[PDB]
Amino acid sequence: RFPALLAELNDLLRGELSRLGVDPAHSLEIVVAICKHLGGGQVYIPRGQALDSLIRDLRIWNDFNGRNVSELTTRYGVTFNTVYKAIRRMRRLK
Amino acid sequence: QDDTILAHLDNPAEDTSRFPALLAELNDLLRGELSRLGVDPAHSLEIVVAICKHLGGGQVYIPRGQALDSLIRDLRIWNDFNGRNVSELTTRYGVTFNTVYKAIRRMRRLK
Amino acid sequence: DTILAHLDNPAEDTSRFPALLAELNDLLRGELSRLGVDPAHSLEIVVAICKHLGGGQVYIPRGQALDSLIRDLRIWNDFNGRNVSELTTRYGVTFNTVYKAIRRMRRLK
Amino acid sequence: RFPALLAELNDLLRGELSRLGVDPAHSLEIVVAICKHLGGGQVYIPRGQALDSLIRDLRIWNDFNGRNVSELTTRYGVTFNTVYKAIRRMRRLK
Amino acid sequence: TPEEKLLRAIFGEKASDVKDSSLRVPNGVSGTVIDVQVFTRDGVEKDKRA
Amino acid sequence: DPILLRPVDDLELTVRSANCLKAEAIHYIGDLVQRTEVELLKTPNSLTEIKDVLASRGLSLGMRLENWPPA
Amino acid sequence: FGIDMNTDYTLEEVGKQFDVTRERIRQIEAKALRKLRHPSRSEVLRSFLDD
Repeated sequence: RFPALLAELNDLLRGELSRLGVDPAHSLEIVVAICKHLGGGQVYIPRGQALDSLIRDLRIWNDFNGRNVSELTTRYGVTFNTVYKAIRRMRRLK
Repeated sequence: QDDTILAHLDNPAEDTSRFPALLAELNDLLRGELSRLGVDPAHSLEIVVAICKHLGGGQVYIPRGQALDSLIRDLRIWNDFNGRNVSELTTRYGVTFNTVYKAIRRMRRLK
Repeated sequence: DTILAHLDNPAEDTSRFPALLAELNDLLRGELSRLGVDPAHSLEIVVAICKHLGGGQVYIPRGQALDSLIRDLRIWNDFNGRNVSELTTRYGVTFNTVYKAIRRMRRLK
Repeated sequence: RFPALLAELNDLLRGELSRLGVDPAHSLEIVVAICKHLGGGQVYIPRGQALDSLIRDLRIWNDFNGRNVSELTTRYGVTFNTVYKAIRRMRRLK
Repeated sequence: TPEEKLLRAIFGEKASDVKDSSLRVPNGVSGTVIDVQVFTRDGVEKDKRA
Repeated sequence: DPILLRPVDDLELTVRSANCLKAEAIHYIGDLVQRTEVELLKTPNSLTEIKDVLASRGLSLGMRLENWPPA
Repeated sequence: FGIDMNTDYTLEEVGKQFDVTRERIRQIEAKALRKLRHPSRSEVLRSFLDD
């Protein structure tokens, strides 16, 4: 499982470096670096699901300024309970 | 990129667990690499988001020593391969024809 | 779909208002049998109803509001910009009703 | 709220009827049916997660032929255990 | 009774202030109408058939 | 035989065995019963779990069946 | 509806028994009614429409 996934990861890293102006071969260093600092065991790579919901609520209350909460339920289709919890959360943070 | 107050978001990032946390060190390393390469370090978070979204979903494992170096050599060799420059690769990388042939086989075997 | 046959009972497995709207597809597929097409297509419409109309809540009326709505919609569906008299002749309504339907079409966003 | 909501429902229904090959002008009685057994108040019709997850897993195992577990995880964002559950579920049906 | 009004609630139909008292042909009779003679009291308006 | 036309789903085999045979795409019980033991051991990871389950169902690998598959 | 009972009870009469909720009991009645409108149990009931 490791070889093909590592190869694709290196391909994407070098593509992103080329897009950003960095030399693609520098990606090897990057992956080597992460291969030193990310080991320890077996765990699947996902995303920031907590951060995904965090930025979702961020966008929700950035678009929210009143009645457009209904538009929020029309934006993607979500509950008013989570929207109200997110509003209270944005009130909590300063 | 609507990160905006991402600096404030770092406290929730400081208050998150499980798979994140270590990702902060990855962002720091990426920003150091960008600073070394001349790019603005603040872009590094963007990059990590990309490498978070496209590569997420499956299970991964990473080796540490000889396999990593062999894969590095093979990828560096075949990234300059155009289909008819085997001798060019041998001359540039200082490796034998057998090594370049193995690189071609490794490039074509992966899916 | 296709496997929807096997899905016949699992469609309502551990279900919710889907099962209620499963009743809808019954009616839908009934009308589909009335329509002539194969009834087993009904699920598509309902899942579309889930994707482009789902996510919120709607209040539903009971009386003459929907009658006015259907009359005005049948009026405005044939409007092309220069057929107001055509609408009045076809639907047997005065210029006031067709003009009100046109204003209904204009004022929406 | 209700008039515009009903108009949107009706036009979307008739557009889907046209997409499905049926005559769009047959949408109205459908909403009338929507009236006759559902009129009276406001109800919440957000997602219906059952059928959505079922069609998701159906597409997942349709993509599966013998060995694409890695690609399934990369695309659908679900681990191998969910793939095993889906394969067992499709083995249940004969 | 509770059951009939329960059905009324279920389906929503309401029988208005109207009762069927129409004339029906006696059973076992099949034929042709020859004449319809209608008389109306003076004072009340007469139908178009009249 | 009413078992040859039945698919491999009627084995109730282990997850490792239920995964290994999908690599060779075995869809019939007759298809696997035609295959002998001398060539099904090359796939990784089974050798101690097929004989007992096949004997419990009155079948054994290596048998020769003609007109297979009959469609 | 007071079926099998000497009398019926209004929304407030049934609220004091289980829960004083006003719209919740009304939507419970609406949900039960729409469940009874499903063409899986109402096929026999529809015949009683003519009476």
